[PDB]
Amino acid sequence: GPNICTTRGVSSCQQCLAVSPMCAWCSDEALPLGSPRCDLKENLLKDNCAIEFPVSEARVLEDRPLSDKGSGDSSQVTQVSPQRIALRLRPDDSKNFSIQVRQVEDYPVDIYYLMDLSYSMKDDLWSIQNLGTKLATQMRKLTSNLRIGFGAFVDKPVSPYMYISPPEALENPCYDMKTTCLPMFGYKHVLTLTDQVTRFNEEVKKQSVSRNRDAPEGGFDAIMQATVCDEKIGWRNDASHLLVFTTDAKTHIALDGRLAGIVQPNDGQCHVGSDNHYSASTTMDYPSLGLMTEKLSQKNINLIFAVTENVVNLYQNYSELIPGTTVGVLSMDSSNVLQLIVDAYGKIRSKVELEVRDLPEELSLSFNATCLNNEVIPGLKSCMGLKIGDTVSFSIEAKVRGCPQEKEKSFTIKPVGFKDSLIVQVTFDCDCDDFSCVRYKGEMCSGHGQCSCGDCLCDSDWTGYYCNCTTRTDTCMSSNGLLCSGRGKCECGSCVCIQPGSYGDTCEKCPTCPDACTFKKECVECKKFDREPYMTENTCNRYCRDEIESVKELKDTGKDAVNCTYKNEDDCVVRFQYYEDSSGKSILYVVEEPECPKG
Amino acid sequence: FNLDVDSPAEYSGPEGSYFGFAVDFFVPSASSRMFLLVGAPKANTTQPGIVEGGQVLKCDWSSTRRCQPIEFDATGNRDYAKDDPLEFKSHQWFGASVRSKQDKILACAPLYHWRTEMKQEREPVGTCFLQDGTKTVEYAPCRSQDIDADGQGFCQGGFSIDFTKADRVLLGGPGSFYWQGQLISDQVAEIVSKYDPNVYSIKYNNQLATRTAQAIFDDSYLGYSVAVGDFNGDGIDDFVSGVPRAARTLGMVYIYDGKNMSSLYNFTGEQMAAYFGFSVAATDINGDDYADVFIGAPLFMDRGSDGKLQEVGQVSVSLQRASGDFQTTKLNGFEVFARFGSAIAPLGDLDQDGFNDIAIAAPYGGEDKKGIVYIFNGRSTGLNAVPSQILEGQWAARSMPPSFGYSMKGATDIDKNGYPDLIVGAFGVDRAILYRARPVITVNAGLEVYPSILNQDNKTCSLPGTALKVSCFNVRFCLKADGKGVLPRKLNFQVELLLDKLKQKGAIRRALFLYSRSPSHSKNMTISRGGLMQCEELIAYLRDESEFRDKLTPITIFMEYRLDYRTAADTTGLQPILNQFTPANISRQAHILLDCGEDNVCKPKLEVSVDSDQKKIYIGDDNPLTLIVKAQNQGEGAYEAELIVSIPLQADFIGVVRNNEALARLSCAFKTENQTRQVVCDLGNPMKAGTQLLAGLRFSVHQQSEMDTSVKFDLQIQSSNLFDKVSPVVSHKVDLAVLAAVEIRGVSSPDHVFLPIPNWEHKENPETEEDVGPVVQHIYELRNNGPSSFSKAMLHLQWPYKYNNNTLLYILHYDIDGPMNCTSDMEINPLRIKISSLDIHTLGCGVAQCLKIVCQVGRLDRGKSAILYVKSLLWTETFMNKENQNHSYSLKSSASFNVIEFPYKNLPIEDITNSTLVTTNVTWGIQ
Ligand SMILES: *[C@@H]1O[C@H](CO)[C@@H](O[C@@H]2O[C@H](CO)[C@@H](O)[C@H](O)[C@H]2NC(C)=O)[C@H](O)[C@H]1NC(C)=O
Ligand SMILES: *[C@@H]1O[C@H](CO)[C@@H](O[C@@H]2O[C@H](CO)[C@@H](O)[C@H](O)[C@H]2NC(C)=O)[C@H](O)[C@H]1NC(C)=O
Ligand SMILES: *[C@@H]1O[C@H](CO)[C@@H](O[C@@H]2O[C@H](CO)[C@@H](O)[C@H](O)[C@H]2NC(C)=O)[C@H](O)[C@H]1NC(C)=O
Ligand SMILES: *[C@@H]1O[C@H](CO)[C@@H](O[C@H]2O[C@H](CO)[C@@H](O)[C@H](O)[C@H]2NC(C)=O)[C@H](O)[C@H]1NC(C)=O
Ligand SMILES: *[C@@H]1O[C@H](CO)[C@@H](O[C@H]2O[C@H](CO)[C@@H](O)[C@H](O)[C@H]2NC(C)=O)[C@H](O)[C@H]1NC(C)=O
Ligand SMILES: *[C@@H]1O[C@H](CO)[C@@H](O[C@H]2O[C@H](CO)[C@@H](O)[C@H](O)[C@H]2NC(C)=O)[C@H](O)[C@H]1NC(C)=O
Ligand SMILES: *[C@H]1O[C@H](CO)[C@@H](O[C@@H]2O[C@H](CO)[C@@H](O)[C@H](O)[C@H]2NC(C)=O)[C@H](O)[C@H]1NC(C)=O
Ligand SMILES: *[C@@H]1O[C@H](CO)[C@@H](O)[C@H](O)[C@H]1NC(C)=O
Ligand SMILES: *[C@@H]1O[C@H](CO)[C@@H](O)[C@H](O)[C@H]1NC(C)=O
Ligand SMILES: *[C@@H]1O[C@H](CO)[C@@H](O)[C@H](O)[C@H]1NC(C)=O
Ligand SMILES: *[C@H]1O[C@H](CO)[C@@H](O)[C@H](O)[C@H]1NC(C)=O
Ligand SMILES: *[C@H]1O[C@H](CO)[C@@H](O)[C@H](O)[C@H]1NC(C)=O
Ligand SMILES: [Ca+2]
Ligand SMILES: [Ca+2]
Ligand SMILES: [Ca+2]
Ligand SMILES: [Ca+2]
Ligand SMILES: [Ca+2]
Ligand SMILES: [Ca+2]
Repeated sequence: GPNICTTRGVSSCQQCLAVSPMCAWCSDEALPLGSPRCDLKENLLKDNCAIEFPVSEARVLEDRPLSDKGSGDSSQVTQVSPQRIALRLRPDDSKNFSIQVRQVEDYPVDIYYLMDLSYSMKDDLWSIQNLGTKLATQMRKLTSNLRIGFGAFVDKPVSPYMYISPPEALENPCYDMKTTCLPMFGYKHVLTLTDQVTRFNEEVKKQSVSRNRDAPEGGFDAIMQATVCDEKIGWRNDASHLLVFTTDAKTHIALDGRLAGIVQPNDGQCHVGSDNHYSASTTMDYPSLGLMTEKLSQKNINLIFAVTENVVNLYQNYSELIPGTTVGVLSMDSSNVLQLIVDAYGKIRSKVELEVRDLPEELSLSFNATCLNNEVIPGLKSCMGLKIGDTVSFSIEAKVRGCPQEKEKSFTIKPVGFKDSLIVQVTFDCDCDDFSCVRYKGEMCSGHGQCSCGDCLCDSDWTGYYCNCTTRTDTCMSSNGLLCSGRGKCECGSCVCIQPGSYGDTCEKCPTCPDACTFKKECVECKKFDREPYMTENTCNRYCRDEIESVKELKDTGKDAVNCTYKNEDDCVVRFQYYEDSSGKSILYVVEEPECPKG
Repeated sequence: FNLDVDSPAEYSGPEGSYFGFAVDFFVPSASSRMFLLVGAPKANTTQPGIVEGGQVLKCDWSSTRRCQPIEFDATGNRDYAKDDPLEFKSHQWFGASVRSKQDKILACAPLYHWRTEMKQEREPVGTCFLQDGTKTVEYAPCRSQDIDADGQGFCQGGFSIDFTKADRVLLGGPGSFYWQGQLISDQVAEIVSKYDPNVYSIKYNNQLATRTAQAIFDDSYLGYSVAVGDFNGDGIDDFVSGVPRAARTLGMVYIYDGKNMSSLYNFTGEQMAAYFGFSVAATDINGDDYADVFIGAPLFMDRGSDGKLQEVGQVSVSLQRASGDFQTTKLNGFEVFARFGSAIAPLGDLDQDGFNDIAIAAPYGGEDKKGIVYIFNGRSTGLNAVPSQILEGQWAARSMPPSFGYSMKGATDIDKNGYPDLIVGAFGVDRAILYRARPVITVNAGLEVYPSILNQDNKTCSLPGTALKVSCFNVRFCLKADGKGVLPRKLNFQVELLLDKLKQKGAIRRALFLYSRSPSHSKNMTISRGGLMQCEELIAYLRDESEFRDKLTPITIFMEYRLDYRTAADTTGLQPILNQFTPANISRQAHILLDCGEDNVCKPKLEVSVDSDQKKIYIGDDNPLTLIVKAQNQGEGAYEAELIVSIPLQADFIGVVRNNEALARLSCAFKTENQTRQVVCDLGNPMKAGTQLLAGLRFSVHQQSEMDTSVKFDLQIQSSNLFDKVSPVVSHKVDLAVLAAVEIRGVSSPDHVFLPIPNWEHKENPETEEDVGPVVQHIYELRNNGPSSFSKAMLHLQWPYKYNNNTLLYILHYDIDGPMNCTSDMEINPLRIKISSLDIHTLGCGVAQCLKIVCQVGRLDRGKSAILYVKSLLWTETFMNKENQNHSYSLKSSASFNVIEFPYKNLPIEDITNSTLVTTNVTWGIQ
């Protein structure tokens, strides 16, 4: 059959393959032929010659099962299933594969406490003395392994920020306040990560505050340093990491240092030394959020912004820029720093997002995620509301546009935060008119696609006849972590609400939506009765994730909370109160012992 | 769009002095030779005990490339008492900012410290020094009796500066009033006139200055950057200053009035920590004599294809219209971490095209942070967002990033040629570079063939050697040049011609030049004064009828012309270049005589038809439209036959339909050389006779408010045949329709209420919600989904008022979200029940006493809605039991809407109508 391969084969093998992976070529010694030389071996084989016709493939090269417990002797505790796999794609073809990610319980955890020692913390530096052992236990019962460290910062010890040197006798204290405080330091590393969770208490005890003229501190300076200095802080290669950043103040950002007369940008390199004092604070400007991420990410550190309400809103907004970062609300005495690290830990261990380091240029990578048994949500590649010890699955598809130059070209794929990962060494086996294309709005292939003969060959992160449709979902975001507010699907970066009677960029807006209650009923009717469709779908675990805790006789009184009442399959009237606030905690107080017909 | 970069002037400075950190042109009226100023914030001086005080070097322009430091002050630190210094100059960063207005030049030292006549300090108030000829005064507005940080003790005034047309100074000090920041404007004159060596704190007369403000603003950094220009009716430049830390570090840009220093406009960032304001610039980008604002955010994070947040910074480009409001746009960097809007710099008309250009620098982009400057050209429409040029720092680091472009001055033609120039400084490597603009040259080329249609037979004109007659034809390639500035005279173009380019390699070149017998000849030219288009003629014959059998493919003549590197002044060499968007090759074609009657001339018969298939373009959204063109030739061969479709401004060409077996895959393309918006389609160069042809051109119309009844297309076939070359222009309209899917929705929040009713007290003459009943609540939404919007609608909400002189749902009040006004035929809270100060089943209006709430609706576009929020109260008198079973009630309330008016009026409409109902079922479970 004279077709695609026929029309673009005459040339030579090279081009014959360069057409479609559904073609082939054949000829060696001197065997003749009157039929095309480039075909679909099926149309070709019944015409002699029979082995130069490759087929793409992805051979796993390393399995190793998911394990179910952190560090247990020799077994290299793994959290991702395949670790190595070799891809060999031929011209313009593709090849799907998969990946497994387990939240391996009892996995060692590192906790670096990095507090702001501005005078507004002398107190704070008290209701922490106990903490460290107090920590050690709440942690213990959630990890057979725990290491903690400590760090302190203020700001660059320079003219604007620091007390220049007015009285010669002010380079040493809080001279006019009398109190007599320790001089300015920027970033000091106190206690390196150890298991002797007492050294921590025997340390903060010696610690004292300092003072700074300017409101904004030099926290970020520190954050960068207790993250890329590792041999110092002593983070554990195979462990979950935590940088507890706690402050009650605003913060300097990059470019501010200009005033102090500091214009050399942050190189993101470790600059601590023997004295454990960031020895560049004065010569190097504060790091930018971009550098902060790039490094926070690379080193697999989980920054936690423990801050005071007076400045909390500020840091939420800031983390929105440094994704993967959680923010809790500390206190004036940090008294509650304890149950803050925890809720953070868990909150982080509650999700798995797949990231791609060093992917090749002409290589395309589409994903599909499976996180709720069988139910696959085509498009995403991240998941939340998961329980420590649970496993998820992602299906990746690899695809090359054209054919680069041979090379062990190898990129990776791994969960943000995780040490484990699936290295993927690709290899490429590759040995009309560009004019008339389609045009979206002035550009050939919407300026996002190559134009080969018939259609366009979209660039990575683009799809569709024209290549206008993107492969992004971020825009479909929505403060929920649930794309399109669970009210709609995400197609081409923009949500298309399934019209439950809603609208909005992420379908967030839905004024005629049924009573806030009606929604959270299928919730209490499974977690407290097993009944209701939500248990049938075998969910009611990943979805209904509030805190249904049957209340005493009387219900509640907490204002700013709603009440609800419904009749159960049983015909009795259940009374319950919805409630949100605090850490952002939401619980559903349920009157115990409904009202059933007497008799 | 083109600065020399081969050999540019290279200046340098002491190792580590930060030479190049600040730059500017010096152009004294007292002389004819300009110089270039370069601040060296960290230099060392012969100043008594003043280590690293900084300097400002005046560089000469004349092969010598020397820079001798301008002497602003040789004085060490003054005293306040024996041993207790009054000021500290060492490490003051003098030179950190350097502007010049004429024979005068401002130079500040913003890390200059002062101890004050009061207590013993070391406050960084900063200080400038204004030189002018020989007299040198000291400017220091922030050094006054108002000390410390809650005052002006930490301004670092001089952190930014600038002069205004009417000669005045704009000085910024980021530290003022708890780092809120400050702006101070003084008259140059008053500055030198009110000077006095014996008065550390001088009172200048007409001094403009911002005042301290509320604490919320602390740490904003007003004065971090500053630029000037006019932003009202007329007058003098007003003040423009960036405020990095402004907002929640969203950063703002303030534009103050230059006469009274009062606020005029603000600009806010979009992304925290981006450092909006780090830089600003005023200059007119679109030659509309109205100044234009440029704000740079060196740390802006945008997203890549994979949608990941990435740092590349952007530049806000706000265009000022006569109105007073601005029409802004954005421009993001390219390389990550390079810091794009890190330094914006106005040039004049870098190419004298009639519009000003602007340069943006990404200090740490390329090679190894070697630094990059992108120059952007301006144009009527706005500022072209595509770098016309790229300056690459050619200097490696050694201790810190070179920083090419962190600073750069323009808008000054330090030389001959009537074109600007540009200074750029890399203080990491300690140096500055001056790039000299090249003279733009605009050139025109002509190319015509003596006989248009070559006749194989007829062959006058004989060959060269073997005197044998052949069918010749002539070529006339003429050329026109000349541009502005300094360059003329010379101008020589190396041309080149070709026959049968549509053939190139592979022989069969049906045409050759007379005396050459070659398919390609070349030559030179020369000219200068525009208009003196020096021509050059050639003669070409056609091969013998027997050496080729191709007689359809036209024989095109191709001429390409290029300039030579030798038409520059003794400026140590400065070759110009041709206008960016200008072709260095034109081409015309010839056609062998074939099938043209007997008179030997071809005269076609063109016709275009278009049936109104789709015919239905709904106003509002982007409606798709495709038309079936039917071009056909019923005469003789039409040369360069092509379909010409004149499309509407509301329509845009997609492409030719191919998803079909009946249409031709024409090779169309969209263009508009003349504001005519047209798509062109090839129909065959020789376009054979009786060649009917169907094909589909699809696109998308975008209508527009009010406007007229319908959008039309214009179709015609144009050919290059001397006779009957075109066809009757056939037009085709498509009516605009109106479709507005409007809908109404309701929700009775608690779609249920159980009467056992958790406690309750029947209190005669109630005074609060709880004393009444629970809060039932209905919500109605009217929303227009359809594409076309409307301008007026009515809303009728009937409400379940009472059943038998017995109240049902006691309405407490109602709210509205959107363009809507509502009215109740009855007063709502007759019992004035303020908030809490701690026919027997369905009860509708058909069977119950009604309360009508009417609402008049404004204009709802596509994707908008109005919303009624009715907040009632279940009057608990739904209590009875002594009589049968007092139970099960379905409280109903309905709401209907009527669409009465659209803003089109000239188009056919219809009345949109519909309604819906919402119930609140009250019942008994433990009856
Ligand atoms: C300017 O001169 C100073 C003074 O000699 C140089 O620095 C001296 O030595 C170290 C740096 O190597 C400084 O910490 C001292 O403060 C300086 N000593 C004295 C007596 O001032 C400095 O390196 C020179 N700067 C430049 C750009 O050349
Ligand atoms: C631009 O923004 C600034 C700061 O947000 C506004 O200035 C404040 O205006 C209020 C209202 O009168 C005053 O009470 C404050 O004293 C001002 N603060 C500062 C720092 O100036 C300013 O009014 C805004 N201008 C415009 C046109 O929006
Ligand atoms: C309130 O009660 C009425 C009727 O009891 C419900 O309205 C409709 O009732 C008829 C009669 O049985 C049904 O055929 C319809 O299916 C009902 N409509 C709907 C939308 O269900 C009304 O639904 C009841 N409200 C609630 C919340 O159940
Ligand atoms: C560019 O991609 C968009 C993605 O939606 C396409 O536009 C479509 O818009 C509507 C559906 O979303 C339809 O009414 C349009 O008919 C459809 N566009 C076309 C050409 O059919 C479209 O594929 C691309 N846009 C264009 C102008 O080609
Ligand atoms: C609904 O829940 C509220 C909780 O807010 C209950 O009322 C309690 O809280 C109110 C808000 O401060 C107080 O005004 C009430 O006095 C308080 N209740 C008591 C007995 O003091 C209320 O019981 C619930 N209402 C219904 C109908 O279930
Ligand atoms: C009025 O709006 C209704 C929608 O509420 C349109 O009715 C259609 O959808 C209803 C869903 O509740 C059904 O009850 C109707 O039977 C159904 N009818 C049709 C023809 O689709 C109705 O079309 C709208 N009225 C007008 C004139 O458009
Ligand atoms: C001259 O002919 C064209 C220009 O008319 C050149 O080819 C391209 O032309 C398009 C415009 O249609 C430009 O966008 C491209 O930049 C041009 N190519 C290049 C490499 O610049 C062509 O190069 C020239 N022909 C010859 C023989 O020199
Ligand atoms: C996305 O989901 C599908 C499920 O059918 C899966 O096969 C693959 O990973 C993706 N689809 C395609 C066509 O690649
Ligand atoms: C400056 O003069 C006053 C002072 O505020 C005010 O009218 C305005 O800010 C400026 N001028 C005009 C004409 O408004
Ligand atoms: C041949 O072409 C026409 C005649 O058909 C006429 O121009 C002349 O006779 C010949 N050529 C030239 C260039 O004159
Ligand atoms: C960030 O916090 C909330 C998010 O909704 C909101 O107030 C605003 O978007 C931001 N506010 C501040 C102070 O940054
Ligand atoms: C209702 O609000 C005011 C009444 O004073 C009026 O300006 C507005 O135009 C009215 N809105 C509509 C939609 O008629
Ligand atoms: Ca405190
Ligand atoms: Ca003015
Ligand atoms: Ca303008
Ligand atoms: Ca220009
Ligand atoms: Ca010049
Ligand atoms: Ca004829």
